[PDB]
Formats: sequence, C-alpha cells, structure tokens
Amino acid sequence: QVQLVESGGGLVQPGGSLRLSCAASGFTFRGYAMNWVRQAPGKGLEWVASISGSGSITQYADSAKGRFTITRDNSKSTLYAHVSSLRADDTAVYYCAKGDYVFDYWGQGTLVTVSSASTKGPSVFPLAPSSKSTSGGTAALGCLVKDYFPEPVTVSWNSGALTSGVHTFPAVLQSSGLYSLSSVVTVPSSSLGTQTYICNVNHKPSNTKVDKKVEP
Amino acid sequence: DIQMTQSPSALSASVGDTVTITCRASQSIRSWLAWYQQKPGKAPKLLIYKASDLQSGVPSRFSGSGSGTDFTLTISGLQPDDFATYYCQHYNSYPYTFGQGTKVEIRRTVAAPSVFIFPPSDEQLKSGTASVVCLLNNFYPREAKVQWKVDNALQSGNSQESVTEQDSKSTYSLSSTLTLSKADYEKHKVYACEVTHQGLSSPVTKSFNRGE
Amino acid sequence: QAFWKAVTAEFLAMLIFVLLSLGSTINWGGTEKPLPVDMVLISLCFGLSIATMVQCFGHISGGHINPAVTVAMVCTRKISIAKSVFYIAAQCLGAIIGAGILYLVTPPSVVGGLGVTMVHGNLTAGHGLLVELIITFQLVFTIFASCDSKRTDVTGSIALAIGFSVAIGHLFAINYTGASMNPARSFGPAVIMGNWENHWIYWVGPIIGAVLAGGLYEYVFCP
Amino acid sequence: QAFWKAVTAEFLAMLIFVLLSLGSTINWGGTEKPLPVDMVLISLCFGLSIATMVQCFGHISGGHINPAVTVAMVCTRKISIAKSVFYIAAQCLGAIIGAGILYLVTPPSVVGGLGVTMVHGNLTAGHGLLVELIITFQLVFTIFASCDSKRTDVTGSIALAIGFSVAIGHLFAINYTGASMNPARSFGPAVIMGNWENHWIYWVGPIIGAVLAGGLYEYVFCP
Amino acid sequence: QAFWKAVTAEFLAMLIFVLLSLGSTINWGGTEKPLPVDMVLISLCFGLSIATMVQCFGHISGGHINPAVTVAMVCTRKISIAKSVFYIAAQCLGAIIGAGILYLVTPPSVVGGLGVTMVHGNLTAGHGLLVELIITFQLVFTIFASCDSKRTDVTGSIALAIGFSVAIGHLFAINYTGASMNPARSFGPAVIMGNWENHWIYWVGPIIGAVLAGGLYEYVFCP
Amino acid sequence: QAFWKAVTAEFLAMLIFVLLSLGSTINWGGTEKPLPVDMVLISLCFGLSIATMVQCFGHISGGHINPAVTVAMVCTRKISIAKSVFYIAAQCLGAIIGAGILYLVTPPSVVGGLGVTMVHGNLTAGHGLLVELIITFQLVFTIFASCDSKRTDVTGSIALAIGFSVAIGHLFAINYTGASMNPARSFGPAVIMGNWENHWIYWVGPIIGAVLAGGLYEYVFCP
Repeated sequence: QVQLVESGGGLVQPGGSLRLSCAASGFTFRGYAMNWVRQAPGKGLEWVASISGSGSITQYADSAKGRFTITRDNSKSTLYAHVSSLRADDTAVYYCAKGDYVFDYWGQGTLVTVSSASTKGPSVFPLAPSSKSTSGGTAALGCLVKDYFPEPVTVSWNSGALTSGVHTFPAVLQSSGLYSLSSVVTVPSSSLGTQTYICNVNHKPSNTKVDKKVEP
Repeated sequence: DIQMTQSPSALSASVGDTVTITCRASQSIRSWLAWYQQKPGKAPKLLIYKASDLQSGVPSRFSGSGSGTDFTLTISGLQPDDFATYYCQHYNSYPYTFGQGTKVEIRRTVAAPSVFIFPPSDEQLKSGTASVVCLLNNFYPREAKVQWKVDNALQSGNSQESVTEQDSKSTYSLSSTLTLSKADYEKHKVYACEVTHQGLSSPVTKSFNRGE
Repeated sequence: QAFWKAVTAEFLAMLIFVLLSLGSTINWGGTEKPLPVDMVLISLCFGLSIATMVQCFGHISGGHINPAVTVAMVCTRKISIAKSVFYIAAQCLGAIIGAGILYLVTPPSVVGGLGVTMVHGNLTAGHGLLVELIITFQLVFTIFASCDSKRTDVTGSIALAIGFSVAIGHLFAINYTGASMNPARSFGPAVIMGNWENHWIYWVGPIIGAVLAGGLYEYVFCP
Repeated sequence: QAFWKAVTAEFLAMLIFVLLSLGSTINWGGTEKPLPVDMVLISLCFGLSIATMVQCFGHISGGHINPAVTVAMVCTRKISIAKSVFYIAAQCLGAIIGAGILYLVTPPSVVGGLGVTMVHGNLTAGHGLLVELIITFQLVFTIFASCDSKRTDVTGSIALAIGFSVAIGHLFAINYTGASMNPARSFGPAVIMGNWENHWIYWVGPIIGAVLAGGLYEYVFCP
Repeated sequence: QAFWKAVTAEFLAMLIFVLLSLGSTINWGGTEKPLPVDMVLISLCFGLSIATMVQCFGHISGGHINPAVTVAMVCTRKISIAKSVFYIAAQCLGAIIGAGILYLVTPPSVVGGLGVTMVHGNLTAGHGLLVELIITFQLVFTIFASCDSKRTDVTGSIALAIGFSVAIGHLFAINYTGASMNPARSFGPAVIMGNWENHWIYWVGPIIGAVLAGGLYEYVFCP
Repeated sequence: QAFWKAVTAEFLAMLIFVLLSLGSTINWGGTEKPLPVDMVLISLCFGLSIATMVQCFGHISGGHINPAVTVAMVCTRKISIAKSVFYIAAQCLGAIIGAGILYLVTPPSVVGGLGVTMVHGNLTAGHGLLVELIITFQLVFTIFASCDSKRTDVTGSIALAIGFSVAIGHLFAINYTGASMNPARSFGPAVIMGNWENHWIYWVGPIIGAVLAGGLYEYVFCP
C-alpha cells in the first residue's frame, strides 16, 4: 500500500531552476527519512541528498552541494528538491526513496532533460537493399529517422503488419543536441520486389507522420 | 569519500547456474552494505542489507557475505526473473555511494553476425549531409568492434553506434552511423566498415562504390 | 480517601517505570544498523528506576510497582484481598499506558520490539521459567528483608537496596529471558505490540518466586 | 548576609555542574572518526554531579541547581518571588561561565556541539516537549518527596536519590532530546555556540513538568 | 534452632551469588564471534550481588558468603571452630549447586569456561598469589572496619560499602587472576567442569590475605 | 602512640589506592592491537577506591589519602604542621611502593605508561593547570562539606559522597590532564617509570585548588 509519486520533471533550459515533488502515502511520512537518487541514461545510480524525518538534518553529495536544496513538508506529505543551475550533465531519472540507511521503497522515477535545442522531427532516410546486397539471400532494409527532438519516436512497418525480425535500436544523442535512430528488418531475398515495405514514424510531440518507400 | 567498485562489469550465465559478483570498498565499512536489483525501466529493488541479511519478500536463492572491504553476492539457483542489473550500496558513512553496476545476461552459443552496408540515399544528399550505416545483425556475444575504412584510409572520431538488448526469442544487434558532409562524400568513392567477431573465422569487410 | 490515592500512586509510579526503563532498551541503530547492546544501560535504568519510584511513592502506597510482590504480601497477610486486585489492575494499566506513550514518542524505524521480553532462541521455555523463578526470588527476599520492622541492623537507603536487587537481575538474565521479574512490565508492551509468545512464564515465573521468597522469610527464617 | 551567600552558592554550584557534565559528553574521536558515544559515561557524570553539588551546597542555598525546580518552589510557596529571580539569573550565569570555560580548555578539533541539546532528526519537536515534561516530572517529584519534613521512612543519602533521578532521565532521553531537564543547562552552551534550535521546548518543557510535579505532591498526595 | 537457620542461610546466600554473578560473565557471542568482554558488567554484578546478599542475610548468619572471611573471624575469635566448619562446607556446597544450575540453563553454544578463574597466560602463578592476596586484604579490612561496634562515625549502608569493595577488586584483577577473592566461588565452577589449573592459589591466596587483614585491624589498629 | 598508627594508616591506605586504581587503567590490548579505553571502568575504580579507603581508614587517620587535602587542613588549621609533613611523606612513599608492586605484577607487554598522567597533545600545559585546579576544587569542597560537624542535614555515607566526587572528576578530565587531582597518585608512577613531563602542574594545580576550596568554605560560606 506504500507508494511514492513523482512530479516536476521534463524538459528544462540549461542554467534554470526546477522543483521536483514526491507525494508519499501509506506510511508515517513524518517519522521516516527521505532521499533523492538519480540514474543518468545508461549509467548507474547516484545518491543525491538526504533529509531527516523532521527536516532538521540534511546531507548532500559532493556534486549536489550548493546547487541542490532538499526540503520536506510533512503537513501535505510531499518531498521537494530545488534543482538550481541546471547543466547538460544534470539530466537523469530521479527517484525518491525512504530509509535512513538502506532504501527499500522507491518511486517510479521522473525524467529531467536539460537541453537547449528543440527541433521538430524531420523526414526519414530509407536504407535501400542494394543489388549486390540482396543477392546473398537474407537481404535487409530499413529507414533512418534523424535530427528529431525530443524523445520518443515509434516506428512500425506496414502499420504493424511486419513485426517478425524488426530491430529498432535505441536512439543516440548527436553532438548537435538532436536524437536519431534507425529500424532495420531483414526479409527473404525472393520476397524483394513484392510485399511493399513501408515504415511508419510517429513523433508525438511534433505530431509528424511520415511514410517512406523502400526500393532497390 | 568511499569508492565502491564492482567486478565483473557484466557476466553471462544460464538458468540454474550459480554466479557470484564482488563489491570492493576503498576503506573498511564493516557489515554496512546493501544490494539492489534493477530491471530496465523500473525502480531498483532492495535485496540485501547488513551484507548478510535478506530483505523480506526476497527469494532465499540470493545470499550475501563478506565484511570490511571484500563483499560477494551469490545466487544459488538462477531463474529467468534473476536476469537484471545488481548494485552494491554503502551506508557506513555519508555520503552514501552505490557501485558501478553489474549486468547479468543470458548465456547461449556463439553466433556469426550478418553484415549489411547501406549507401546513403540520394534524397539525403539534397540536405548537404551524408550518413552511411552498416548493420551487424543477430550476433552473440556482446563483444564486437567496428572500424570504418575510407579508400584504404581509416576514419574515426565521427561515428555513433547503438546496440539493442537481449532478444526475447537472445542475440544482439549493432548499428554504426558514419556521418560526414556532402563535400566529403563527393571526394571519395569507396567506403567500408570492418567488423570482426569471436564467432568469425576471418574478419569480414563490406564495401560499396558511389552509384554502384 | 487514602485508598484511592494509594491505587493512583501505584498506577503513576508503575507508568513512569515502564516509560523510562523500556526506552533505554531501544536500539537507536535500528535493524539495518544495529548498535551493540549496552548491558549497563539496560540494567542501571531498570535498577535505578525502581529505586527512584520507591523513594517517590514508598510512603503513599508501599511502593510495590510489581504484581509479583503484591501477591507475596497477600500470601503473608500484609495487604487485603480487595487491596491487591486494585493494585494489580492499576499496575497492569500503568504499563499499558506507559508503553503506549513510548510507542508514541519513538521514531518508527527504531521502535523494534518495544522492550518485549522474548526467551532466547536456543533456550527452552522450561529453563526460561526457572530463570524467572530465581531472579524474582532474590528481589522479593530483598524487599522483605529491607522492609522488616523487627530488624535493627538495617542501614542506608532501603529504596537503593531494592534498586540494586533489580539491577543484578538484569545483569544476569537479559539474554536468557529478558529479566522481566515484573508481570506488569511484560504485560504492558505485549498488549501494545500484540506479541504473546511464552507470556505465561512471565506471570507464573515471578509469582511462584515471590511466594517462595515471602513464605520462606516470614515463616522459616524470621517468624 | 545569607541571601547573597545563597545566590553565589547557586551560581558556583551550576558553574561546576555544567563544566564537568558538558565535558564528559565531548567526543574525543573528532569529526574525521567519531568514537562511539559512551552512554553510561554521560548519565553518571550528569547524575552524580547533581548528587555531589547537592551534598556540597545543599545547606547553603537549598541546592536547586535548576530553574525548573526553582519555579516549583514559588508555585508551592517555598521561596519568595524575589528569591527566585536571583536564583534563576545566577543559575543562567553559572552555565554561561561554566560552558564558556569549557570552550577555552577544549581543543578545537574535538569541540563539536559543546553538549548543546538537539532533538532527534526523525523526532517531532511536539514529542520532544512531552519527553521533557516527563523526565523533569520524575525529577521534581523525587526532590519534593526526598525533602519532605513530614516523612519518617526516608533513609539513605537525599542527594544520592536526587542524583540517580537525573541519571535515569539521561539513561532514557539522550537520543530523544538530549535529556536536558534543566533550562539553565541548555541556555549556557546555546549562548556560547550560538545554536538556538528548538530552544523553547527546553524552557516550556521542564517548567510544565516541574509545576505539575510540585502541585501533585503538595496539594493532592501529601496536603 | 538458630544454628541450622544460619547454615541454611549461608548455603542459600552464596547459591544466589554464584548463579547470578557467574551468569553475568557468560560470553553470549560464542566461540565463533566472541563479543568484547564488558568489564563494568562483571565488576558491578559481582560487587552488587554481595551487597544484596548481605542486605538479605546479614541479620540471619552474618553474611559471610566467603570462606576467606569466615577463617578471619575464627582467627579473631568472632565465631566458634564448630560454626566455621559448617559455614565453609555450606558455602562450598552452595557454589557447586549454584554453578550446576547455571550449567543447566546456559545454552551449550555460549557456556564457555563457566566463569572459572584462570591466571593470565603471560602471568606467573607466583605473581597470581600476590594479586589474590592483596585484593582480599582490602575486602576483609572493609568488612572488619564496616562492622565495628566501637566505631561511631560509620554512615550509610554497611552492605553497600562491602559491595563496592568487591567491585574495585574486580575492576583491577579480572585480567590478572580472574579476581576471585572467594575460595568457594572458584571451587564451584571448577568442580562442575573439572578445570583444576592453579586452583591452590585461590585458597592459599585469599586466606592469607584475610588473616593478615583481620589480624592487623583487631590487634594493631583498633585493639 | 596514636600518632604512629595514623601515619601508618595513611601510608597503607594511600598505597592500596594506586594498586587497584592504576591497575584498572592498564590497556590489556597491548601496543599491537590496543583496546578501546573503557572510561567508566577507570572512573569507578578511582572513585570507589577512595570511598572504600575512607570507610576503612577514616577513623584511624582521617582518610586524607591526598597531599592536596592535607595541605588544605593546615591552611584551615585542622591539623598541625608536624602532622602534615609525616602525612605527605607517607602518602608519597605509599604511591611509590604501590606503583612499584603493580610494575612487578603486570606483564611487560601491557605495562605501557603505568597510568602516568599526561596532558593531551593538542592541549597546552597552561590549560592543563586550570583543568586540574577545578576538579580538585570540587573534591576538597565536598570533603569539607561532608565532614562538617555544624551541619545537621548530612545524610547517607560520607565516604560514598567523597568517592563519587572523585568519579565525576575522572568522568571529565581523563583526556585533558589524566584527572590526577592527587599529587601522590602522580608522583608514584612517575618515579617508577622515570617520566617527568609537565609534572609541576600536578602539584601546583591540585594544591591551589585545595587551598581555594578549603579557605572559601571555612572563611566565607560557613565561618
């Protein structure tokens, strides 16, 4: 019955300020210490700050000192974390966890993205199976989505008709601040020229729907 | 501070096997250690506190031991649920520090990758940017390397790659993108990416020419 | 009426004994970071609290602060039957309220067992009954000897002598059975925490030890 | 004039009590490796110093050594209004000088908090007030009961009984609020170190417990 | 007959003393994780048990609880020869039963040596006699001085003064010879476990110190 | 002659005091793996030894057991000049013999400093004099207050009150100056071990504190 709900995440310009909330219920919030833990994408966990049950004692990590301020309000059973002077590294998924020494109850996690660039999803680049590439017998083809922002994008082939053998790699953040990924599905060589292959791209923040033809 | 290092970084095992991972502390922290299990897209789950005590609701197959600076977490009987990432946590003194994380992966036979290289489309050339992608599909294990060859001259520093996770039906998949300006594309003719794998007798290079 | 004041004093004296003594047994490191148990902390807090309560309330209600000794006076015709039932009920009530207050003022992560007396895991309850029978026997014998009017060699503080009898009972049998030697002290936190394991040895134990001690002193040694 | 000798006795008794008691709580392990806090160490030094100070200065000023009990005598009409204002001022001055001397002789690397009473991080200040209300209640009740002229069954050292009442208060409430039970003992180091957190519970707390204990004894139990 | 009541008291007084004091010295960490030996625990339980035993049984048999002091009274002509041989046999039997009960109620994993007093491994048995001789000399001197009828300046509890004399003997000689100062206290557990190493220094030692202490006080200091 | 008995009692009482007290300060962990210093162990052994020796020898020589207090009586004209020089010489000789015995019976691997008082490394000797001055002031004031014939409110054991005054003195200044408060207690082990570092502060310190305490009580507070 114990659950923690986080809010206040999302996109934010670098150098700004943010307010993170963690609503708690099902347990005596006053008598338990609260902690903040973040996990950068692809990295491990990193303990950030700790606050006592009454808020008398607060401790911070070396990188969390000064810029981050943790405070709790036992009247409404909500835990706050003032995130000031946000930097591009400071992007992570933040968890609120209780426990003086060992954390046993965790929240679902709130994703905070610190990025200046904001570019709507552009067109897609197909990867045609070449004449000498399809002669092998296991020809592969796909389409590449590029320079889209922000996450995520879902790529479906023939409106979900083709699902077997479909590989969609996780996106990589380019040095220009833009995301990009590709979805490649292998097909029998004898099936080339028939069973039209179209990949459907849906970028919900930009509401862009692009269908691309894949031909040799 | 107290730095906590885990070993190995990632290990492979089969269902029913017994595996052990090690957490190393810079200084003595006696029996003040914690272990967590995290699956992708999910919050970490506490398993061990006091370095030898099992949290309630956790199966008894998980066992921890060690004190001071040497700590080992051992799983007696591996299960399909047990494949996750394990972290060791320190709570002897502030600040509390986690480990670098150890990933447990399913064990299977070695597989030979299928290498396909796709030339950039002409429609991309109208945008002034050229990106070439060569695909390594269904290869096991994780260890792989991609080297881009440009007219018998190696090019590096402008490549971005992404690797999928364990397949649900358990190989991997790798895609590498070599981005360069349109002018750089026009002054070369032959491109290739070189990939070698432990399941390959000899390195395989896939090459192509412009408009060919 | 002095009867109502005597019962109220027993309820109040017994309540303070639980809150102060059981609070000293709280392990502030918790289950996840247990601190080593300080024996002199538990022994002296329990021992001196009785010595303090006898000093405070000795002249008002007699300073029993124990259902075990109350039975012993009845067995020796020192208090009336109607007197004892109000003493025992007040003593049981004082521990229930006293432990309840401690549960209110203790942080949830360090509450633990709230000072509830478990028998050692490797120790049989049959041997646990014997331990409770003896440490209460030395307590009741000391109380009867210290508070004997016919004696003329009694020197020093009577309350302190009773207090140190409790302390040596704790210095011996904390990891045997918890050194309850007080049926009310075990009934209070057990009601609050709902832990009721081997609770009969904490009533049958001290009471049989008290009856033997009171009967031996009054009818064999100094009749 | 015995009036000036009584006030100077209270100032000097508090000065020795604060200096010796706050010195024992100094953690010599430092901040880079704090040693485990010896618990019977703090309780006995605070407890036995009161017993020593009451023995030393009991016949000169009454040995209040506490603003809380001094208020209780005024409530029970044992001292005059002008009597208490000089005692409270002298007691507060003794702690300031007593803690000030300790700050000079303690090496800076081990000063720490200088014995300033803090509520537990996970403990609400509301529960902190309740703890002080009770540990001072048992102290004032012991002092009133021990110093009752109408009593006859009082045996042993009166100062020692008062000293052990303080010890059990420390054996319980060091981790709750520091077991102050003395507004002067909390005022002194707070002035020196400039720490003023939850300081009102250390004046409102003991005073309410003192007035309750004095009124109950004088007007209900032994009128 | 009062004679049979005194011998029974001596048998029972030490039986509680041996059982409670030897129980406190039990190391509950076992042989695999031996906990640090709490030394105030052992000194206080041993010291206060004697103070408790004198309080209960002082007016019945004299509260010797030690063969060494019993010999001293014979040398000073305070008890008859016939009374001593029944006292010494009673105290020896009380320890054997007192230790036997402890062996039955102590879990086998934490029994250890059952409090049997070994000389330190680096300490010569010749030096062991000297340590035992001195600590018993101060104990017997305290008993003789505290129980002097000619004195008029004796204040406080006589039993407590005797009790703290035992405590300081333990605070010194636990690591040297085990701080026996009671030949039957060493005879009890030794018989049960059959450990008979350097046992003669625990009879020759304390008895010589007892005779020296009794003879000096009664014939030189206060004749 | 009662004069020779008093000096011999001063020598013997003072001798035993270091033998038990300095033995308790021995660190049995050795120089390889030193054990944590049990702080209550040292204070109680020092504190209760004085209480025991005042009980034993109070009626034979007065139980000064300290060069500092002996000087105070001469300042307050309680003992003669010839009495003091024989008291101080006997006390100095008692410590040297008492510490010499401990050196012989202690294994060489655990002898260490033999309880020699040292100022803390980070503490200036100037602050060391002040620390020793105050702790002896409360000791001499307690002795003068407890042994006042004009007082009528003195209850309990006088020796025990003096003993607890020493214990709180040790409970404060073990890490500051070693809590000597006894020039003889410092002279003994210093002679045996040949260590003479900052030894003047243990004679000038306690003596100034004794003269201030004796003069204030006898000439200002209770003239």
